[PDB]
Amino acid sequence: RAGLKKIDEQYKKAVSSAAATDYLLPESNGYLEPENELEKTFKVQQSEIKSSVDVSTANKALDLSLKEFGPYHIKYAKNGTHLLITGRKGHVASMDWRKGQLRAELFLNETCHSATYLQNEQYFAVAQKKYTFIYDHEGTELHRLKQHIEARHLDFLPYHYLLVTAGETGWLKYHDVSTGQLVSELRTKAGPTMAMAQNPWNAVMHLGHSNGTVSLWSPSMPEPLVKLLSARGPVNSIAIDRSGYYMATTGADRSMKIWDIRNFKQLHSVESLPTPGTNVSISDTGLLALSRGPHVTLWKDALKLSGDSKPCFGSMGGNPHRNTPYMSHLFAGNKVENLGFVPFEDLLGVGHQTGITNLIVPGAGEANYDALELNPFETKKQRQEQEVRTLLNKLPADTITLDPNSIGSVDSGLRSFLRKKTQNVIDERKLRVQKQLDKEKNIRKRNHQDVIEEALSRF
Amino acid sequence: KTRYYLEQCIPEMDDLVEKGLFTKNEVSLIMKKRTDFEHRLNSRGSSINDYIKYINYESNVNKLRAKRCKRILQVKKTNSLSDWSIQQRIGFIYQRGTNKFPQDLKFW
Amino acid sequence: VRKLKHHEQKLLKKVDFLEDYHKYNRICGDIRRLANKLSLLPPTDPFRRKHEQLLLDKLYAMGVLTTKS
Amino acid sequence: MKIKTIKRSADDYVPVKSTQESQMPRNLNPELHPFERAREYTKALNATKLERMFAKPFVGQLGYGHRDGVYAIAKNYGSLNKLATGSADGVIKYWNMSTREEFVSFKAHYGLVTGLCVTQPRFHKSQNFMLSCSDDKTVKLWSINVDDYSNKNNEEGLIRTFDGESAFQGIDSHRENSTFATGGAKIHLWDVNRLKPVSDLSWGADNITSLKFNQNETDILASTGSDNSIVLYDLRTNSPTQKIVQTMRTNAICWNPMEAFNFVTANEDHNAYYYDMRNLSRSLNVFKDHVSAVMDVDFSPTGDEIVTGSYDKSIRIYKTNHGHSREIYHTKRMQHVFQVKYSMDSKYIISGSDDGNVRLWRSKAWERSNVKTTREKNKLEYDEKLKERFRHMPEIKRISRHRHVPQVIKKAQEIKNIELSSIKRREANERRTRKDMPYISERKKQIVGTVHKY
Amino acid sequence: FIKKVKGVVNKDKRRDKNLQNVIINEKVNKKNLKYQSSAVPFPFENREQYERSLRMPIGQEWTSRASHQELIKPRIMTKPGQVIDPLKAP
Amino acid sequence: PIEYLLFEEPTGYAVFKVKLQQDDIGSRLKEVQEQINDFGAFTKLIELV
RNA sequence: UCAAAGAGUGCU
Repeated sequence: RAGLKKIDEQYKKAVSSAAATDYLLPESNGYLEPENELEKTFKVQQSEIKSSVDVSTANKALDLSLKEFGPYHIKYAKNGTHLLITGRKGHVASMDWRKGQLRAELFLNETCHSATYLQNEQYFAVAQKKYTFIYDHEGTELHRLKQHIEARHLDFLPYHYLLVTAGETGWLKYHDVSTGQLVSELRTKAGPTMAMAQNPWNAVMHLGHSNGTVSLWSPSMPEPLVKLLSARGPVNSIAIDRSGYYMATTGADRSMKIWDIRNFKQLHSVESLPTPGTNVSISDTGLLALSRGPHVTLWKDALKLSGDSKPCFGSMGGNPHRNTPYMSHLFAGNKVENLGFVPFEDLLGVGHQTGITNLIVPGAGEANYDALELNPFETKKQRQEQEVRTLLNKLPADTITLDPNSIGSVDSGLRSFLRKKTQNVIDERKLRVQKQLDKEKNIRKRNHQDVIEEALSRF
Repeated sequence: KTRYYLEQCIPEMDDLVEKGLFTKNEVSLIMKKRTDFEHRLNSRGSSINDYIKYINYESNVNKLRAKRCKRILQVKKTNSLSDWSIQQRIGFIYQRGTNKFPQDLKFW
Repeated sequence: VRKLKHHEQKLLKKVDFLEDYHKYNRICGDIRRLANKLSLLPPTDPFRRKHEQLLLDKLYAMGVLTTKS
Repeated sequence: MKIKTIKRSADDYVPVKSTQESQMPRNLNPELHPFERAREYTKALNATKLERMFAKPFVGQLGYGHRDGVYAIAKNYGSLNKLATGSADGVIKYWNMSTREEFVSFKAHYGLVTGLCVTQPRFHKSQNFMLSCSDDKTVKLWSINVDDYSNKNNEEGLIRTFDGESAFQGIDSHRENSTFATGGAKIHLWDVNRLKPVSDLSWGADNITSLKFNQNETDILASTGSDNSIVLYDLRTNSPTQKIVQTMRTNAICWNPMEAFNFVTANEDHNAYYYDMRNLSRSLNVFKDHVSAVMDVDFSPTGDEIVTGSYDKSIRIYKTNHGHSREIYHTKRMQHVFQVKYSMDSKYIISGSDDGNVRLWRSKAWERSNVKTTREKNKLEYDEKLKERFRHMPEIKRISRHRHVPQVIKKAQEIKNIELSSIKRREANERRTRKDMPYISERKKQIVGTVHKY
Repeated sequence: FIKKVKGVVNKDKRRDKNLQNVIINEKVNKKNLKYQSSAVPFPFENREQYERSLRMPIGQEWTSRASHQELIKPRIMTKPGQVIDPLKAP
Repeated sequence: PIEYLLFEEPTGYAVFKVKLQQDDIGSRLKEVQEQINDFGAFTKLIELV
């Protein structure tokens, strides 16, 4: 009791001290509070929001008209300082979207599917046609990954320095950027991969397939960790929140499902989608984004176990319980390709046919980042020191498990021929001796636990 | 060790909010100013004028607290950490400045 | 990345991932491989004797072999 | 309506002055810090790897050593950098371990220097004193001029001689007062201001090979006999108190500087035994790693560690609570360790071998003697608790426990392990039929008998 | 003659039982021996106490500055350049 | 065991207080000899009173 | 100029 109790106060005193440091957070998140009961938050338009917000916030809501090499897939850097755009016809650009500084621009005459940044913005990978290429900060080709073929989805695990690829061959492959060796290559055996998402809490990969299932993968295991049936047709998109507690999927059957992936319990099944969903994203604050062709719809406080938190399109006579859309926006005559919430910003990046747009979404980003992990105001000296120390503390690939808290639990001539005979006899005696010892133990357990026949019992 | 000094302010700030003298929003503004001063004191090129500014700012926080005590609590002295926290802090700034700049007779 | 200190080098090594004669190297290696597989074949095979001579003639004609070999 | 968005003031995050330090905002929300378990483990593994590449325990040797083997080391318990050594040449030296140079060297005895102790005689700052005994049957008191203080400005040399009828084999001084004890053919009690022994202590006719005063209960003394016995004495009663006989001889005794009733013994059966004074029928612990006789043993002044020197040419360090050494130190030039001591700061180990050299070692090989910044001391402290948390991890054991052991010691251990398992399998066979063969506690096998039963 | 062969998990002990639309492969979810402690480290006297400690992360990414200092402070602390004298009479 | 230091200058007498005492057995080790040269490390040893 | 990489100086 004393030993087990004393540990409890040591634990309780630590958590209280950590909570007490919340008084030092330099800022607070945004919101879209309605004043009057008639005023509805999903009637607010980007024109109105730009008017109210300050100059810098309005300048962040970038729009880029690219009519030629679309549609465009976006990806923001983990600290939100750099934007990576890839046109389907092969226009790939890397830039710092605040200071208007272009770090690279490639005009590959090829079909590009997706691109991602590596451990920082100095390096990125592009899933081009038939191969995946890695580039420098300035756009110089470093490597062509010959093993990664027909990859359509890319992701980077930052704490593991791993690059993940998936495509139509049904191959999930892990590549170590630090060492440049194929860590693991797994056969999905489910056909082409329709969607891919990492869980940032345990670094497990979630693949969607055409059979309506979502499988969970780790580099060191040859079979999926878990399989979830979350659609009656192919799964188009998968989104996982920062805590790694919830998962959102959209299939090609006008279905959207919110999952509890710690316990593997389905929470909501929104079947009222007018058209199939194309993309889903979850922000740091937990806002749920959905795109249906030219529409973008947001929900607030939807990732909860309560039944009232179920997302709803519209409202039934203004019923309070129904979770109406938090915000909405329509790109008339323009389809949405993908959605990216800007880290540590109240912005939602949207890649579409015409180019790139950032929508101002109050209460979308994490207002208070931690500079030890990610720093939007990082200097190059801090960037390169952070590069070395994150490389020193690289987590091995085989530490990836469903539960991240698994680690740390108690648990000649004739002479050769004559030598052979003796060793055979020596081994035989060991078996004979062990048989007697086993028999003696059996006796210990046995001991521990007609009138004519009686007469002749002595014989 | 700038964070060591910032965390010493937390128990006082919590006491201010509990007693109702300052709101959480207002307390955040106060700690934002303190964070800037602490970095200024702990950097290169720091002068005695930086300490004087931080002492002057802390004194004004004390005056504002004293007025909200009678205006809100309607008490001369609320028995809690907030009463003597600022005065203790100000004396600590004076010690740090004098040790850093023993030449300045004005600060002494 | 930046130059690694002494202790960083010991802990982690070979992390420096991410005029070239690669193509000509491939040609020289491919010629060596083709000559090697030819040697594996029985010496008396007319097929073997014909193709090695063709390889000598091609390289002679290309000029990489200044004299017959 | 009410519209509020994330708004960053650049001045808060990017200071206007180029010399000011940029604010480093922190958010302790666990959602921003994944993989706590894996990261802490990986840091521990790296700290274990760093500890091996920084383990450099040898620091140097004192001067040119002794002409003959060193068989007596005496530390000054009140001075940190001062050391007294004697050799079989008959020579005794007083050292300045800071400069690694001698204050003075004396040709003290014709025979072997069989004992040495530093004292502060109270005859009825500028000078230090040391007592030496030998088998030439004399004890000599010497004075050394030292440079600790400059309050004055000599008489450096032999001050007094005590003649004995028999050869002297060991010497120790009472901490509080001026009396000292010598153990030869009889254990004698002496006063500085008398030339004949003041009291005669002896259990019987057997001779005394070594003796050590207690450090806290200063009136209690322990001695070792040639008949494999340990005798306890008390000066308040001027009598021996208890006697236990062991299966083999004990070479050295050290009292715990932090527990007045605990002492450790260096034994000839490869073992060091930890004993409680009040109950000597069993041992508190056994230290088991050496492959030859243990010749000397010493406590760290913090009382949490012991160091053992052995005839197998190695020095081992143990935690008092654990029966296996955490460390082994060795060199090709070290030949038979007869003395080991801890510096009074507990940071260094002094050894004296029979090749004639007095070496200095780091008590912890990966530590260093320079002053550190708080940012070092925090990082090094963090690694220690982190290594302590994950000691029994399969990788961290492999890196941490690995040592380069000399091939002689490794082979002697393997032969020793076979011998023990041969004994165990034979006693296991005997128990299948023998009705009354008692279990013998490992902590009691070495005791052959005790005089006063309880 | 029938021999019972132990499997990965009994059909009645599976985690995915009572979870609809979920398949959990217990064969790939086995814990790795590479990361299991061989024994309970000192000073924890019980396995349960050891497992409680691991829940608390010592690092500063998960702890405040002041709370970090208490956790990393070693039990035995001494100051350089002074002789540690034997314990005086209480 | 040093607590105060006396230095004589052409301009006057300066008294310093020894804050931390350097290792004596390890005095000749290079790292402690380097600390004497480095001002940042030296200021941790003494301070002017 | 920016942009990535070194090597010394001052200072906390």
